[PDB]
Amino acid sequence: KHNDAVSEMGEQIDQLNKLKTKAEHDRTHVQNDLNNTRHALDQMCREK
Amino acid sequence: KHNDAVSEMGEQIDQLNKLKTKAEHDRTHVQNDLNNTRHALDQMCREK
Repeated sequence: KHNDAVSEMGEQIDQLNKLKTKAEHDRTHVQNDLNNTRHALDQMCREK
Repeated sequence: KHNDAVSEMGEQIDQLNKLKTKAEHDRTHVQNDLNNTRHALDQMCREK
């Protein structure tokens, strides 16, 4: 019953680790374009 | 010794979960700067 409890919590925490990194990627994905579009902004304002 | 293992990974269940609630809370907060910035480029792009 220990080795069940390690595993059923273990089958919980491993897919939860997928839910973090999936949410972690969507954080860095939206920040990267903000890192791009701000760099797109000040380059365009340099031209004006 | 079986029971404290539950508490330590349950703390890992918690701290990974509050990290997700932290990270998803950026995903709107970072997005507020995006609609701030993407509005600003479209103002300047017509102005150029």
